[PDB]
Amino acid sequence: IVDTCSLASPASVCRTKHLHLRCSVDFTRRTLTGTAALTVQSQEDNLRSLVLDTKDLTIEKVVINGQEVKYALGERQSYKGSPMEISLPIALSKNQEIVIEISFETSPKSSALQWLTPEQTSGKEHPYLFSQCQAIHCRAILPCQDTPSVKLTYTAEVSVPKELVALMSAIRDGETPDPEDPSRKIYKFIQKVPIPCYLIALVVGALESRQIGPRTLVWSEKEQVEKSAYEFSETESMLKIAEDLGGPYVWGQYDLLVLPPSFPYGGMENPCLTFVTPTLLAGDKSLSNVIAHEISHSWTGNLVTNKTWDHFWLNEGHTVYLERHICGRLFGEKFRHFNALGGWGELQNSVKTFGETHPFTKLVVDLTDIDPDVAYSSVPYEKGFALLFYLEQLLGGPEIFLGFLKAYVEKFSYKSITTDDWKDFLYSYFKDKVDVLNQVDWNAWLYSPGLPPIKPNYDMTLTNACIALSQRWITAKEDDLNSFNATDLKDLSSHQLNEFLAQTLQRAPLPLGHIKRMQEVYNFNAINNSEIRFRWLRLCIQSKWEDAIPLALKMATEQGRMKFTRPLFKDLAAFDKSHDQAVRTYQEHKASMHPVTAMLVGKDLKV
Ligand SMILES: O=C(CCCCCCC(=O)Nc1ccccc1)NO
Ligand SMILES: [Yb+3]
Ligand SMILES: [Zn+2]
Repeated sequence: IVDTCSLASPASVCRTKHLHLRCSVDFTRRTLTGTAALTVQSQEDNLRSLVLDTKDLTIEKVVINGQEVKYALGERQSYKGSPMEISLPIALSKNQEIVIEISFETSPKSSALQWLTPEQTSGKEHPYLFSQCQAIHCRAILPCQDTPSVKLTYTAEVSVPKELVALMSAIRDGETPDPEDPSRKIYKFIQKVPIPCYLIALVVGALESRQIGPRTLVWSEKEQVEKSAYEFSETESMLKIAEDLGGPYVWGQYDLLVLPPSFPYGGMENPCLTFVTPTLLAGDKSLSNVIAHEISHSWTGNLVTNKTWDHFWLNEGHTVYLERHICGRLFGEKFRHFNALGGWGELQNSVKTFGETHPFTKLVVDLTDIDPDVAYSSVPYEKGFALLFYLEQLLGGPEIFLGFLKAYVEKFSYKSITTDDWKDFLYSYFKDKVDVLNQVDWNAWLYSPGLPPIKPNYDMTLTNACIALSQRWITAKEDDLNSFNATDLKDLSSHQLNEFLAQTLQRAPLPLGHIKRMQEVYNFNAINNSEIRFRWLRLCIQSKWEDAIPLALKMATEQGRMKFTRPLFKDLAAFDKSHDQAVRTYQEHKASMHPVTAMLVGKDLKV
């Protein structure tokens, strides 16, 4: 097994056991500067050198046993960064540990980091910094074996301007004034559970907290605290359900941090401190499945981890499966099936977008010479989910398959694993149903592009109204438009309204007159729920409604969740009326965008 996204020595040569990070966040220079002390364990006899990943890091020196040592940085390999070879001063025997202290500074263009000016924040007085290391951005913060095949504990001391707060994916372990600079405070952290380095995270800004459960604080700027506390109030109930499904929660606290709007993902499962988009702040808790997802990664991802990124689906697909059980326990089995079926629709979309023979539609993907951020899609989520839901149905239902899931989490806790590890364990657990498992077309599900070979069975109860209303609109002629009215929506939940629009969007464009009628009778322009507004605006732009141009440009730029920003820019570029403005808008905003989002939007727009 080779990690084709990492240039570091593999785990078979040496393993990092601990990181102690001492750093200072310099907002004037947009640099993090300090020392990364790696405790490294040789796995070989006579070990005399090793290699770490880095990306846009300036290295000042490397210290082992109190003396500077030789090191060299290799040529940059695009998104992978530059390998750093370190010459050890004394050859190591197998299992010997040493500490390697590297003094480094980050680049302002670090792909792991977004540096925000005061104007870019809610409070407008103070700047803000946040990280996003998954998949392979930790190397752009500090030198490391930047591979999920290696798990380490960490401690950290972070010096920041004294008016600001630092938080990490770790337990808070104190704060004191910085003795080197009384304008600063050092915040300390400890992560005692071994983690892959993609789970290292840092935020610095003017943060406040509010308790919302026995093991949960919400953190955000002051302006968002009250709304966030309400929106995420189900979090303890979800954690309790998740513990029933997965076993004990091992991480101590489960805090939430609500980022500024350019955070690129819905959420990120950083241990102890899940990061979430403010786009979840719908006002009615309706987008709480994202919280259930991130919670679920406390087991599937954070405890049992993909050994390399080719096996991402292990992390995401199992998380989606647990996510959907939490939501089904809370809101009912009919809702689990509704969400499940919605997920298949998203998979349909992704397969159509890439093409049915595209490599990135395989469940296990080969990332040789592929930047994960470019290949990122709904495929691992939803083809993964569909496999597990198909297995659930084959093997005797949800209670049975949940016994497997708990057993799997137990078996592989604290480890990093491959698809074949998972498959082997599935066969071991279900050894009395091997004949059933042998009906599965493993090669097609795991290794073939396109839609899966079999579609699961779904309860249609909550979906039927959505499909019926979509079909009414699609089949309407001009003389049927008058028949639509606001009462059509009266028995539909926000989730159903979303699914009505996703179903309709799958047949877009519709006639411009239909779309104008839809606004006249349903007033979708008034809905601030981000998922609904996203699909509505896509529907309007694809249907060539010029009045939607400013609305779509506004949503694309006022937040930066890539789920929303990328397809809105792409749709606006594809509409001749908005094309030039879309490209100008991107060009104007690009320097102030998150670095990954900026990259991908530029690729999408061919800029
Ligand atoms: O699932 C999420 C949202 C995505 C968070 C970022 C994932 C980045 C990543 O690991 N990308 C990737 C990995 C493998 C293959 C392709 C992309 N939160 O839990
Ligand atoms: Yb030896
Ligand atoms: Zn996830």
